[PDB]
Amino acid sequence: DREWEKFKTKHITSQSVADFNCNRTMNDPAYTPDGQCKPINTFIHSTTGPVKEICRRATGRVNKSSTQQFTLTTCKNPIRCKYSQSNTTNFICITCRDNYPVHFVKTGKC
Ligand SMILES: *[C@@H]1O[C@H](CO)[C@@H](O[C@@H]2O[C@H](CO)[C@@H](O)[C@H](O)[C@H]2NC(C)=O)[C@H](O)[C@H]1NC(C)=O
Repeated sequence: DREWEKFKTKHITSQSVADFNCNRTMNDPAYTPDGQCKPINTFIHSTTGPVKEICRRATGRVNKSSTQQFTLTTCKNPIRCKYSQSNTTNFICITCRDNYPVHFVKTGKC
């Protein structure tokens, strides 16, 4: 699924919180479908399956809150494409297209 693939690329990372570097990834064409050096993005430190599970009971395009918490790195406030980095554990709010996550809405419950 195209939308799912884009979501995984843009928001899911197999990197650890410590090894993750916003300055690197926010400017890495391999993980920036909507373009590099964007103002803000949140990365989910997890295997893809648990994230897809968030949409297991969703029908149509609808926002869903995850029932489990994930480790999240948010890259923001760039200055010449160099970012401030923050990490938190929280639930996430995403838009599902049936069983596929397609858009990251916000950190925490919807
Ligand atoms: C990504 O770039 C930012 C901005 O250069 C780094 O944060 C700065 O780090 C220096 C030390 O190297 C500090 O003196 C500045 O005060 C920091 N600025 C901000 C806005 O925090 C950030 O550490 C870099 N990311 C990584 C993983 O090294």
